[PDB]
Amino acid sequence: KRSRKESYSVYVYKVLKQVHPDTGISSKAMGIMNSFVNDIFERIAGEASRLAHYNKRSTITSREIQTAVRLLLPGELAKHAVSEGTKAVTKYTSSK
Amino acid sequence: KSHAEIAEQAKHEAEIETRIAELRKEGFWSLKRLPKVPEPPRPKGHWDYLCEEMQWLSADFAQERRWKRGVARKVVRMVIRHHEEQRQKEERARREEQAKLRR
Amino acid sequence: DEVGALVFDIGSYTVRAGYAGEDCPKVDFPTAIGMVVEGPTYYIDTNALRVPRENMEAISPLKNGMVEDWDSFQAILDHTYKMHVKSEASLHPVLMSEAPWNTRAKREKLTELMFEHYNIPAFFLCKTAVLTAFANGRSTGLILDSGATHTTAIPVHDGYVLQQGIVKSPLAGDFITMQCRELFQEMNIELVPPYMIASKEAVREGSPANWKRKEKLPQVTRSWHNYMCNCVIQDFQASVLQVSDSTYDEQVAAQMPTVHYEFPNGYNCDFGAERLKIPEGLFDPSNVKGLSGNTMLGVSHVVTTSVGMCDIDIRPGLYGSVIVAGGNTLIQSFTDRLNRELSQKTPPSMRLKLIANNTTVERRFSSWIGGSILASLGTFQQMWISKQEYEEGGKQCVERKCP
Amino acid sequence: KRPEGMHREVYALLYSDKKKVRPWKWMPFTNPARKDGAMFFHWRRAAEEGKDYPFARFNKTVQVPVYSEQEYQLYLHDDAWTKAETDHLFDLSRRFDLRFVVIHDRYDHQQFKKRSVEDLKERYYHICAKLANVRAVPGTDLKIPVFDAGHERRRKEQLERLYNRTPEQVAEEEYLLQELRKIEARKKEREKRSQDLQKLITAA
Amino acid sequence: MVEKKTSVRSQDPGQRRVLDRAARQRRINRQLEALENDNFQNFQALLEEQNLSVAEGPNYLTACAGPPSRPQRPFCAVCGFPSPYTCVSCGARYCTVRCLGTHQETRCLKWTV
Amino acid sequence: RAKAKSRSSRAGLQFPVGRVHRLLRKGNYAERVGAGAPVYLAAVLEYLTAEILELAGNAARDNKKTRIIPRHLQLAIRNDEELNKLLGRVTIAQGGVLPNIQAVLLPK
Ligand SMILES: Nc1ncnc2c1ncn2[C@@H]1O[C@H](COP(=O)(O)OP(=O)(O)OP(=O)(O)O)[C@@H](O)[C@H]1O
Repeated sequence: KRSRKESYSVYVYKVLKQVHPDTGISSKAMGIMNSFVNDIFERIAGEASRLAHYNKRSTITSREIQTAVRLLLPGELAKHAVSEGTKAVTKYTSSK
Repeated sequence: KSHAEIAEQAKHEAEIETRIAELRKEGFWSLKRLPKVPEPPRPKGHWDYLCEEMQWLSADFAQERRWKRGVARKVVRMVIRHHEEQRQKEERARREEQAKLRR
Repeated sequence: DEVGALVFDIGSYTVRAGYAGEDCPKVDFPTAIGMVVEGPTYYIDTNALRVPRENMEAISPLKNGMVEDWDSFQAILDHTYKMHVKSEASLHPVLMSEAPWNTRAKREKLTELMFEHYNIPAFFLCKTAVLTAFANGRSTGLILDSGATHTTAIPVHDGYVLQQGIVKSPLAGDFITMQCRELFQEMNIELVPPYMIASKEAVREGSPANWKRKEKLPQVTRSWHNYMCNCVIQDFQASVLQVSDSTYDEQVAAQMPTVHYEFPNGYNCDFGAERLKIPEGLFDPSNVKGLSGNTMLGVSHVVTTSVGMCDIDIRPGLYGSVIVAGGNTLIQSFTDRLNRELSQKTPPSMRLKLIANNTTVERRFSSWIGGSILASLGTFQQMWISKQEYEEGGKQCVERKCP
Repeated sequence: KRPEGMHREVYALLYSDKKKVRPWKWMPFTNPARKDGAMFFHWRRAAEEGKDYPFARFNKTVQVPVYSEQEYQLYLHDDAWTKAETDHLFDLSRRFDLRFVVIHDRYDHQQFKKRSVEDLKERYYHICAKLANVRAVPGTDLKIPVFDAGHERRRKEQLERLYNRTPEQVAEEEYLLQELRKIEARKKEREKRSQDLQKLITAA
Repeated sequence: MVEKKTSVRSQDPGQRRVLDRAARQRRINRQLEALENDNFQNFQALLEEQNLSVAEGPNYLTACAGPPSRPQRPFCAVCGFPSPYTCVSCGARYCTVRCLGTHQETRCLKWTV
Repeated sequence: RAKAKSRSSRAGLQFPVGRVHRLLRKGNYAERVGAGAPVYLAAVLEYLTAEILELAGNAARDNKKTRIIPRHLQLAIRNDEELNKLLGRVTIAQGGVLPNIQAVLLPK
């Protein structure tokens, strides 16, 4: 009897408040900020999906995720995304 | 409408009557809340600092108690895992013997 | 802020002692200690206290939550200082709990006794309600404490007790103990305290016990025997009793499940509706044979009366911050029943909220926990009654200092 | 041959896409915020043993005026209050930081006649007002709206009737509540609608 | 426990996009007016009555000396000592590696908005 | 048991790795997801979110506004050379366009 619908608003304001302490974000702009996240999530996951299936694989992996980020994001966009993720996977498997 | 509404409306007129009666009896609402409060608040105050600091320290105490109970429980679980690994040791020896048969 | 200092919570049924800033007390032991007039000799650790003894007194120094036997009280504090804390009292400041209705003479006598006999560096005497409020993280709230001797509702507003709002009722753990006595007698149960049994064998449900009595037992006195039997009764209270989730209904209580139980000698049986009827007397004393009278207030009514005696401006805070304590509140469905009745009888203009503590340590030793947190703040280190306050102002300083 | 030697996931991602000598000590310390010189003990490092306490700033005493005997006698005099009756109020004010829900409860009703909260508040406030009035001329803001006790005695009261209303006024009032809409709709949806229809039928 | 800054990851300069040329001027100008600014850390009225005072005759506006013959000297701006170096991005000057570090962490690119 | 640590926290992300991996676990994007895919995907997702929020806020400040409107998004994603590419076939609601007036359609 509630009908709760999920969204990314809580983490786009953490990241925004951190990367712009004085700047807010309107509700309508956060809707765009949410749709953007869902769109890129769809794109990267779909490309990793196809990547795994091309090599006759039943599992989408972070290696396939990195290659899909190499395919999706343009040159710099890619480099930064790949570096950020790569460094986030060595900070996570080191039990920090 | 209908002329019969005379009755319905008359009942509503009675609702007015009771309304009036009840408004004479006790009233519908606590009207005119805090019209006049001239007392100035303290700067912040020693007692308020005590309340604030205990507000923090009670949450800190609760977090510490919760955390240490959880820590104790997961040490129990970790030692349980270590003991069943100290039986998987015997299983690993038996499996190595089976591997020796296969070799 | 936190200094080597001792927190004492002296309840009518048990005493808790420990250091500042601990999650739990260092020791807890029965307040109803044992004594023989040998000066007199005392026993407090339950291992020496449960010995059947050539003579016995079971003296119980406190009357209605207040000190009356200062000699046995001094003996208790001595034994606590050198059996569990094991430290020189002149080193550590002392924070100690008291009943909200304790008189000024008792406060002053305790102050001078603490400074003369125990040579302590500093002192702070605080009321169980405020300590319980601090333990539960609030500066304002209605503190309900259902202890052994009396069930009491005490409003704390901005850290201070409202004397005009205190409401007290004898419906408490001792009254439950009396109800258990009566129920056992009406069930013709052979209650035997644990010290008497040498050995025993199993018996069927409802059949008398099959046990051997120890041969070395001396002629123990009535008071200590009563104490031991009451201990078994309070174990039964933990084991069997349960409050009806709503008003007691004989038909519903007949439909409710039984609980199986065994007494120390081996007698064992199922308890049914009766185990729900006994605690009902805490919430509606009208249906309590032998205790007829409309002057008695039950737990929920104690609460509503206590809040109703305060200013209407602070009633919203009190109802929005009902803090519940005392061992009797550990009875199954006690808090649910209390919440239900208070939801029924709290005026709609105000929010009702009960703080959600549930652990034995929480419910019972909230006062000690309050001492533990309170003794661990810098803003509190200036509130001490120092030995200098006593040497200059005398025994009366405790009246001029903290309420 | 594959160098690897590191975590599987990180390795694949990276290659597949090429003396303390600071002794704490148990230490005596005096709190400069205290006037009794009481020495307490504390757990401080070695490098700060001797610094002043950092919790003495949390000591902002609530301000309360202190009338003198002569001053009280001249202006603070009140036929319904005696000096023994008035000094007690200010002592409780200070010891309870000028809060009047806790000053009341501890009032000495044995030597002292019973007072409500409002009368105590008004009394202390007239005392503060006249204390500042003794000054007045030194820009002592003679614009103080000292707590209204009359209207406020009422305002306390006419909440109490609404506090304890078992049903009806808490329950049955819903009806009158709805009536607030009805009484505010159907009358104009009556006498006004009639007048409009009379004009409409007049032109018709 | 953790290094406890990867959560906020403020700068993450894979896309840094330096600020330069006219932006430097803006910063310079800002600093100048800040040094010319007032208590808060009527000026509009001053500017208005100054724009009433515009003319070619000897007046407030025409009483400005101008550029100096003796050329501008370098100073460090972190400790104020003579500064052999310039910051490649914003053009502000400094005298050590340490000073460049502090400048990069607090004053380089961060206050150009 | 042990105090539970999330997956956004251990890695050091703001975007929900639990929720991301979750959409993946019951998203049929694959058949058996590993233990790095959601982390990488969330990291890059939120990286692009930050990348854009940056340009959007900067343009907003250029407009002397403290709240990012969709305009501060059209202007941005079209102002940056690679964001435009990535979001080339994406229309931002209530964003507008950039005032690119052809040179030949000007006063002469
Ligand atoms: N686990 C339990 N379940 C139910 N009732 C219990 C339980 N433990 C104790 N009691 C009841 O609580 C009573 C003791 O309560 P408690 O220990 O809180 O009192 P106290 O601290 O001595 O009280 P006070 O501070 O008011 O003097 C016992 O007599 C028994 O009736």
